[PDB]
Amino acid sequence: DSEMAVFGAAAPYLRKSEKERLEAQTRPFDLKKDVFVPDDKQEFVKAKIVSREGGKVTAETEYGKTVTVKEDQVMQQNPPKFDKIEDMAMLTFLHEPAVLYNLKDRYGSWMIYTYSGLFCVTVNPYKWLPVYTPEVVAAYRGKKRSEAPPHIFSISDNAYQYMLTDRENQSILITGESGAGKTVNTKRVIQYFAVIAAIGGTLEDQIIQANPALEAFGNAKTVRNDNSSRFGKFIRIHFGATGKLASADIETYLLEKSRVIFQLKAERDYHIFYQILSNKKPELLDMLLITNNPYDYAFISQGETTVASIDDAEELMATDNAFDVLGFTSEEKNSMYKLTGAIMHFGNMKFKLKQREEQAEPDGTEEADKSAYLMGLNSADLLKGLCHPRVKVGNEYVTKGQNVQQVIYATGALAKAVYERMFNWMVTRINATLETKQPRQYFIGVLDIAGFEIFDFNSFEQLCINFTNEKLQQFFNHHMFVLEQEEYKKEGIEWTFIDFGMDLQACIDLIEKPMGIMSILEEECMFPKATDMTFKAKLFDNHLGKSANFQKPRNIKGKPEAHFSLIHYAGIVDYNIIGWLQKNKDPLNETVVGLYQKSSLKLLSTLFANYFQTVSALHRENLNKLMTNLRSTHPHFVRCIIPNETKSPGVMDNPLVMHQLRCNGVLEGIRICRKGFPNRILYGDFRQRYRILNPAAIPEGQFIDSRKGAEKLLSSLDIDHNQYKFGHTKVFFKAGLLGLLEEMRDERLSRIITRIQAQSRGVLARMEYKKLLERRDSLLVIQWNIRAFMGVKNWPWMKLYFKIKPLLKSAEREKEMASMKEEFTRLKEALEKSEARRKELEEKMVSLLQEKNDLQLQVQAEQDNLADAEERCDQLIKNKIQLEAKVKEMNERLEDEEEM
Amino acid sequence: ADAEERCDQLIKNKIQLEAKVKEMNERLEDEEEM
Ligand SMILES: Nc1ncnc2c1ncn2[C@@H]1O[C@H](COP(=O)(O)OP(=O)(O)O)[C@@H](O)[C@H]1O
Ligand SMILES: CC(C)n1c(=O)cc(N[C@@H](C)c2ccccc2)[nH]c1=O
Ligand SMILES: [Mg+2]
Repeated sequence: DSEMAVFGAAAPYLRKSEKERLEAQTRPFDLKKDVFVPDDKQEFVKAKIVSREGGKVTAETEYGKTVTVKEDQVMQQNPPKFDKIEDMAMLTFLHEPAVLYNLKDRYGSWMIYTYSGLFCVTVNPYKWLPVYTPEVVAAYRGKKRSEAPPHIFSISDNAYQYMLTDRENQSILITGESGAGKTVNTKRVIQYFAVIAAIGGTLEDQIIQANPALEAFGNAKTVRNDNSSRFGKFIRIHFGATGKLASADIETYLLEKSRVIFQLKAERDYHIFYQILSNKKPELLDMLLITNNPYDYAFISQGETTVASIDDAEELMATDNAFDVLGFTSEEKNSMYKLTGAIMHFGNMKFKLKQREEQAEPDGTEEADKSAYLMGLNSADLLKGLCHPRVKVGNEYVTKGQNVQQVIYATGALAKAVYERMFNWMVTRINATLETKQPRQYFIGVLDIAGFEIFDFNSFEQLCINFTNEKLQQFFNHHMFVLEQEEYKKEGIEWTFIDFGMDLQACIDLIEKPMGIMSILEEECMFPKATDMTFKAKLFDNHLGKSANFQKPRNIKGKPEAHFSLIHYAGIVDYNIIGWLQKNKDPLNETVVGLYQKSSLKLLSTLFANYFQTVSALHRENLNKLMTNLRSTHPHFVRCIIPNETKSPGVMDNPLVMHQLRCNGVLEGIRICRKGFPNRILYGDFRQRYRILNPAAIPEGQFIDSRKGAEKLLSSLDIDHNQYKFGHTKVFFKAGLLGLLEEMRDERLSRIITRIQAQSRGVLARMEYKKLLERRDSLLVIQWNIRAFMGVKNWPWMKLYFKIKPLLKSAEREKEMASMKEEFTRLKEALEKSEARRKELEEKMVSLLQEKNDLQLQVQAEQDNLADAEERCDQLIKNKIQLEAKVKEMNERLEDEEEM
Repeated sequence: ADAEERCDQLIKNKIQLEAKVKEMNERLEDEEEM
C-alpha cells in the first residue's frame, strides 16, 4: 500500500505485497485438496491429495514424490489469504508445518520475523538484512502488534506501551540456541530504546557499546559460532515518569574464565588476545612486548587462531572505541591490556625440577621478569612466591615447595583469576558510568543469558551457560503457561486449565537444588583431599536413576575417561569432568595474590583488594537474584532460531528450525494465545479509559459501579458476547474482542481527540510562531542597535557618550534597583523551594532508613542461620569423610581376616 | 531454604551412614569372635 513506503527498502523483507496477496489468490488452491505431508530431509513439504483410502491418505508432493500418509500426519494448508501471515495466531488450521512454511516462505523472502501469538519467533539470516535500519525503528513507534508487521521492534514498542499504561516494570527475554542472534537482537532492542530517546545521547550510546566492549573480552569464535559470547548478561533499562530513557544496569553472571588458558582445535581464545596480537597499532604490540605471531604463546595459541570472517584489526579498533565511549580511562584500558598480555606471558615461564629436592626453579627467567614487569611485581619475589608459596600455620607462615606441574597449574589459576576479576571490574565500571543520575520509576529488563551449545568438548562454563539459559526457558514455561493460566482461575472465569506439558523444572532442580550438580561441585571443592575421579563417582551416584534428565553417556566417539551428558532444553550436551574442582574453588597462591595486592599497578591492587562462596555458588545466587528481579516485571519473550549449521545465509534447514520451535514451545504459545485471553485491564482503569465508547452508558457526575457499568457498556457494544468474560477486578477479552475494543477506542478517541489535537496544534503553532515573532522583534532591535552602535562610534561625539553615562546617576540607581529586585525575587523562590524539598525529603529519608534497618536486622537473622548451617554441614561432611575412610579400612580388614 | 535442606539431607545421609557403620562394626566384632 501507500503506507508501507515508510518501511523503505526493507518493505519487501517485512510484508508480503498486496500484489503478492492477489497473486496468491490467483494460485490454484483448494482447502479440500491442499495439505502438508512429512518427510525426512525436509520436516514437512507441500502436497496435494490424490485419493482418500478410508483411514489412509495418498498425496503427491511439489517435488513429485508420492507417499501414503495417515490423517494425524496430514493437516490442512491454510488458504492463500492466510499463507505467510504476519501473526501465526491468525492461522485457520493450527499445526507445526503451518508454522514451518509461514517461516520458510517469509525467510525464503528474507522476512525473518513472525509472531506466535503474543510474542516473536526469529529464524536467523546470516545475511545482514535491512530489517534493522534505524529508520525502520521509527516505523514501529506506537505501531501496535495488530497493525505492525512482525519484528523485534514491535516487542520493544509493546514493552514501552505496557510500561506507560500499567505503570509496572517490563522485560524482553531474548532466547534461543547459540548463533541465532541473541546478542545482535539485544543490540537491536537497545538500539530501539536508544534511537527512540534519540529523537526525543550519553546513556543512549553507552548502552549500545556496553555490548561489544564486554563481547571482545567475553566472546570467542567457537565451532558453533564465530562470535559466541561466553558470559550471561542481564540488563535493566530504566525509564523516568515522562517515558524518556533514564538509566541502565548491567549484571553479568559468569565469565568462561577457563578459556583464557585453553582452547580446543577449531576455537580461539578470547578475541581480545588475537586482536591485540594481530595489530595495526605496534605500540600495543610492544608495550606488552609480545610477538606479533600468535603461535609462540602456548596458552592462547593452541586450538585455532585465524578465522574466516573477522577483521581482528577492526575488532581491536571496535573494542578500543567501545572503551572510549564507555569512558574507561587510558590508564585503565592499558592496564587491562597489560593484564591480558601478562596472562599470555605467564604460560611462557619455564620451570625445572631440582636434581634432588623436587622443587621448581626458573630456567626461563626472561619470561618471568617479562610477566612481573607487566603485573608490577618483582621477578625474584614472584618466582619465590610461585615456587615457594606461603601458607599460615598458627600465627607464623610456613613455606612449601611446589612441583613443576603444580606451579604450572598455579600459574594457570593466577591467569584465570586475574582475567575473570578484570572482567567483573570492567562490568562494575560500566555500571559506574551508564548513570545520568535521574529519578527512576520503571525499567525494562532485556536478557541474553546464553546460547545453548554443543561442542565436541564441553567444560565447567559449558555447564554454566547451558544451565543459565535453561532457567530462562523454564521462565518462559512458567510465565506463559502457569502465571497466565492461574490468573484466569483466580479471577473466577469459566475457563478450563489445559496442561501443555512443557516443564523442565526437574532439570533446573537437577542443577540448582542442594543435591544438584553445581551443589555437588561446591560441597566437594572445600575438601583439600577431593579429586575429580571421586567427584565423578559421587556425581554419578546422586543423579543416575534419580533424575529424568540425567543418563549414562554412550561415548560412541570414544573418549570414555571421565564423561557425563546432560540433556539441556535444546538437546544433548556432553561434558568432560577433568579439572572442574580446581576451576570451582579457584585457589590462588596467597603469597602471590598478597604480592598482587601489593602491586605498583593500581588496577591490580584494586582487583585484589579485599581478596562457602564458590564460583558455582556466586553464579547461582546471581541467577536466583535474576529470576526474583524478573518476576517483578511484565515479560515478552523472543525466540531466536538458528536455521542451519553451515552459516549458509538464506538457506533454511527444516529439521534444525522445527526442532528449535519444539524445544522453545512456541506452538504451545500460539495455542494459549488463541485459546486464552491475551489482555485484561483493571475495571477502574478501563472504565475511565474507554467509557468514551458510549458516554451515555457511563454518565459523569452520576454514580456508576465499575463492574456493573462495564457489564452495561460491553452489552451495549453488541459484540459477540462469548468474546468477553468478567473477573473480580479485571475484565477479560479474547484476542478478537481485545483487538476490536482497542480499534474502537482508537477510532472514538481519534474522532474526539483529533479535534482536540487540532486545537493543540493550533496553540502549539500559534505560540511557537509568536515566539518566532518575538525573536524576530529582538533580532530587529538588535540590528537597529548595531546600526546605532556603528553610527555612534563613527560619530566623533562618542567620547562624551560612552565614558560619561557609566559615571552618571542611571548606572548608580537603575542598576541598583535591578539588583534589588533580582535578589529579592531569587530570595523568595530559593527559600520556598529549599524549605519544601527539605521538609518532604527528610521525612522520606528517615522512613526509608528505618525500613533499611529493619531489613538489615532480617539480613542479620539470615547470616546467623547460614553460619549455623555452615558449621553444621562442615562438621557433618568432615566426619563423613573420616568415618567413610574408617569403614573402607574396616571392610578390607574383615575381607583379609575371612581370607585367612 | 538451601541451608536447611542441606543440613536435613546431611542428617538423613548420616542416619543411613550410621546404619552402615553399625552393621560393619558388628560384623568386624563377629569376625573377631570367630
Ligand atoms: N538477524 C540477523 N541478521 C544478521 N546477522 C545475524 C542475525 N542473526 C545472527 N546473525 C549472525 O550470526 C552470528 C551470531 O549472532 P549473535 O547475535 O552473536 O548470536 P549468538 O550470541 O547466539 O552467537 C553473528 O555473526 C551474526 O552476525
Ligand atoms: C496481565 C497482563 C497479561 N496484561 C494485560 O492483560 C493487559 C495489559 N495492559 C492493558 C491495560 C493495555 C492494553 C493496550 C495498551 C496498553 C495497555 N497489561 C498486562 O500486563
Ligand atoms: Mg551471544
